[PDB]
Amino acid sequence: TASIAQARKLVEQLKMEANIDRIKVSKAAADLMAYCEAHAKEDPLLTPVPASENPFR
Amino acid sequence: ELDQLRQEAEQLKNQIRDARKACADATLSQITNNIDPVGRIQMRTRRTLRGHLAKIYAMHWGTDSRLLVSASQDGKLIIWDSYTTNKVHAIPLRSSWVMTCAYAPSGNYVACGGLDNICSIYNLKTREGNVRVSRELAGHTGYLSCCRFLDDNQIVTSSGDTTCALWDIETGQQTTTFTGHTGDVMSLSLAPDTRLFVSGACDASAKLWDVREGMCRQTFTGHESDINAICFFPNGNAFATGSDDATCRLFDLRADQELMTYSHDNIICGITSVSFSKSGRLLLAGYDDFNCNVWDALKADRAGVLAGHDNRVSCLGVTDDGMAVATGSWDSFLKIWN
Amino acid sequence: GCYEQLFVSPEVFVTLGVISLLENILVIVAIAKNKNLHSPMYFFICSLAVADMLVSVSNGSETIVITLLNSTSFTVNIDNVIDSVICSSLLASICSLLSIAVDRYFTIFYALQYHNIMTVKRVGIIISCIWAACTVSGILFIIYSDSSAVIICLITMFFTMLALMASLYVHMFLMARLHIKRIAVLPGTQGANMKGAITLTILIGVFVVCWAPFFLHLIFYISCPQNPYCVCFMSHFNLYLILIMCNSIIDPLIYALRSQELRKTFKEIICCY
Amino acid sequence: QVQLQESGGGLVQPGGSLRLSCAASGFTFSNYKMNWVRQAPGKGLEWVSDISQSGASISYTGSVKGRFTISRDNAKNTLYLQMNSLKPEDTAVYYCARCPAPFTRDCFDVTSTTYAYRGQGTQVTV
Amino acid sequence: DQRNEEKAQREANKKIEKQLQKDKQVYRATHRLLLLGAGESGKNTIVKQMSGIFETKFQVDKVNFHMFDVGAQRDERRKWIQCFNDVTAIIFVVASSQTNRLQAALKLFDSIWNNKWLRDTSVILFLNKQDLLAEKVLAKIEDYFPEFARYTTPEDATPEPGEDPRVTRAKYFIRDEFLRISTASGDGRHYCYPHFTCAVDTENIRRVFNDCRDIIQRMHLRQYELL
Ligand SMILES: O=C(N[C@H](Cc1ccc(Cl)cc1)C(=O)N1CCC(Cn2cncn2)(C2CCCCC2)CC1)[C@H]1Cc2ccccc2CN1
Ligand SMILES: [Ca+2]
Repeated sequence: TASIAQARKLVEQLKMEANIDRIKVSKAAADLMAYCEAHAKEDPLLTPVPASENPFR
Repeated sequence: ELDQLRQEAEQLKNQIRDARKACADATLSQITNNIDPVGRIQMRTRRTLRGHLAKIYAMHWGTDSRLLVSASQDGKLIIWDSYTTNKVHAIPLRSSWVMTCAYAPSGNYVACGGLDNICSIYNLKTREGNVRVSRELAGHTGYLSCCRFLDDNQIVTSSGDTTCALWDIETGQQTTTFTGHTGDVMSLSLAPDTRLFVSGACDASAKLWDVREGMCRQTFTGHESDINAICFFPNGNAFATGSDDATCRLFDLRADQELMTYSHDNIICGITSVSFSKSGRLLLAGYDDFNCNVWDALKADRAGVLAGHDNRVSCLGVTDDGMAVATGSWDSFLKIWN
Repeated sequence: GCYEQLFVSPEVFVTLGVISLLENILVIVAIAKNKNLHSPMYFFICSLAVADMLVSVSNGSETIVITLLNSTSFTVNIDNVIDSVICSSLLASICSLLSIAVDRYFTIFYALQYHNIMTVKRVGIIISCIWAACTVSGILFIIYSDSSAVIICLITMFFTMLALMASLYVHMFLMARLHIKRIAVLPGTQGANMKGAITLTILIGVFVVCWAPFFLHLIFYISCPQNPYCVCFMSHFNLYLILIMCNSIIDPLIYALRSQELRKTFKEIICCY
Repeated sequence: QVQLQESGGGLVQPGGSLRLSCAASGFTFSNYKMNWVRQAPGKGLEWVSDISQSGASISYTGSVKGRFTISRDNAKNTLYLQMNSLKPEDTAVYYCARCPAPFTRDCFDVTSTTYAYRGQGTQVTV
Repeated sequence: DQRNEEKAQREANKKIEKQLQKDKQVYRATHRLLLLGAGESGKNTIVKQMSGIFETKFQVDKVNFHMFDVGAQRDERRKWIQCFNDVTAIIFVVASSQTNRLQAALKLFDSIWNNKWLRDTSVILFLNKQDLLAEKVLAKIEDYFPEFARYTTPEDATPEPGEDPRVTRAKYFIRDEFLRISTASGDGRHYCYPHFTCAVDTENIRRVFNDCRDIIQRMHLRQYELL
């Protein structure tokens, strides 16, 4: 039963992960949606930036 | 005792599962259904970079959104000028089996490594003008799978011995070891504020590491097989992972849960690389079908494809400003889209 | 009807000129536009496509010049200029096929040394020297066309290069057949023999069928000009020319297109443009 | 998270039989090849049986041919092992193992070092 | 006046491209080999016969070979095996004969042969410790491979003089056990070249030279449609 040396470590890590004040999912999803909206117009891969500004062509 | 400790671990796992279920009031797909789709995204190849002989394993954009470093299996790093397609440097390596590379945020250094278990750091700006090895970092027992730069004097690495490391470059010694994975670690991603990083491994799991303490803050699961690519969201409160099960998943660091799954019936190949656009609205992933799919990160619909490689598409990246996407494959060609 | 010299409508010569022009131009563009097609083998295929394009264009041009100056000095000159371009192009085509056969022989029988032997600098030197020698030989062979010498110096080159091509491909076939014998004797285990034989039949038969008639016409021209049967044979010189142009179309079909990459590039090129 | 939990172990006399099972969770069972491996009290892990995704192709180590059979049930996500005509040489810890990548005919999963897609195992003493 | 930087960059490209052309010349003329083997396989002995990875270079009859031996890597091969998917050949060393190590070698050969990335890589297979197999057999295989009880030596076998026919049956049975996998999965893209070698045998290097030659020759013959 030597493997308890590892199992105890696993138990400790699991305890440390259990005590996390997790936020409600809908709030985090709303936050990601709001972030994407805030920067949507600034994204050169989503906004069709004119060729005269596009330095690759 | 061993069975009682295993039962205790299972009880803690059940408590974690219940705590995560308690927060799942709604899914992302039930909130963003009122959000206009990105529409059709048609990127075009603007430049193709040639000069490598062997398959390209790694690519990384510099912080000026203009220079690239790439690594092939020949044993050669090349610095490229993405604008003019010109080469800047062509660094021969002590060994040809290089699996990762990284470009320093200052542009002064280039890191690489691979099956030699050694991370070589090259100084690009020397008084003689010649590129020289400034440090060789050794201590990892497995192959080196990923390197990331925090600053000129600090590098974060991951290897095939299930351990990540924080290295002090000037002294050449390892300062922090991050353990807890059971499979090989495949990819690292640093937070925008470089206080936290996330590590994906060949265990169908990912871990959120605190750089300063050395502690693992969160463990994320949900993938069915080995995780090959990981990338932090631009905000810094989420990351995307890709695995060998042909699925990509978005995880939220604040809810400690899987948030969205990106998959398709016609994809049965793994995801070699994952990256986000500047705004975080688009998710780009390289596959084993010699192409790249652009996903709507908030809807899990496909926005477009990037076709133009004839072998496995191993690496992928996006510029800090966001003007272009670069990819590299096993056909020794680096192509830039926009 | 042997005594009458068979006449083939120029429309056919021009039709084959334009078609072989398009097929060989498509080959050369597919090779130039695909960086991965820069190996010595592909350079020799390119050179072959160039020679076939010159043969087809030059012969069609000569035919157009004669029919436009017929339906209605300078002729005795322009014609000599094209008879020279055609002779140089023909010699270049034969030398290009021999160069392809020799390069393949080197790959099969010098597999470990090949890249050392066939360096891009040496491929460029070989192609440039071959084209220069073929051009010079064509100019001399047309300026002195009224001489048994030149016609005895052309049939010897053709039959030596035919013997060389056949010997090289037969030897490679025998090596492949020995590999077949060693592979087949395993516990677990068309066909490889059939496929090999069909590839030799195509590679050598196309060459012989498309070029042996014209060179037999010149062996008759030198040995038996007045004989009734050699005259009957010599009556279809234009048909022999046609078979020559027919060889060009077949050459990309059995060479450049056999590679999967040239096929992919040809498909993409024909679709986009 | 993926889990494999073996069951059906115990102690039997030579010549007896057991039926081992394996419950899978967290992944699509029908897309992966499944294996049985044994860990001898004084020897390293040894591969025993390999059943393909559909069950159409079953491989056994020579020492178990004619005595052991395996099967899978894709509607329950359960992997079994029927152990007949057992001998003292078969005393070992048996593990249920899954090949790492789906739709793949090749898998590396008998590694001494912690393999991620392996169960805890059941002791089969004979 | 800023044109001087673009010109400088072009000069840099000229220098780099020339160096790259020289390196390409060295690269394509060099044959890379991956060396794998069993835990008891004489891989070290094979290297002697002439970090995380070791490199050995050979020049055999003016041909440059580059042999890589996997160093202190983790036993989980499924991720770094992909790297060696464009080498000339994989040299797989199995010792013939305490677990059933030979079955592990067969399972590894099976995994490497059927890999989605190694479908165009030939395998040179060395079966080692032939004298230990001879002494063990002449002094048991049926306890690991029951079908050996009904196996007979192929009529086209070429055993060395003095060998006991039971040793020849054991050797060809094991070779056949590898070859059944090789033939069943192969589609003419890559082949196995099994060999019976001793702990001390200098001919192994030639065995490699010739096997690589055969690999390249049949590759090209396949490309020319002659095989
Ligand atoms: O081009 C057309 N004929 C040929 C094309 C040609 C083939 C091979 C070479 Cl190498 C060079 C040029 C043509 O010019 N010669 C025929 C060959 C030629 C004379 N010779 C025939 N026996 C023996 N010596 C040889 C002279 C010695 C060197 C080798 C060539 C040169 C003159 C017209 C003819 C015509 C006239 C009216 C209406 C329709 C047409 C159809 N095409
Ligand atoms: Ca004429």
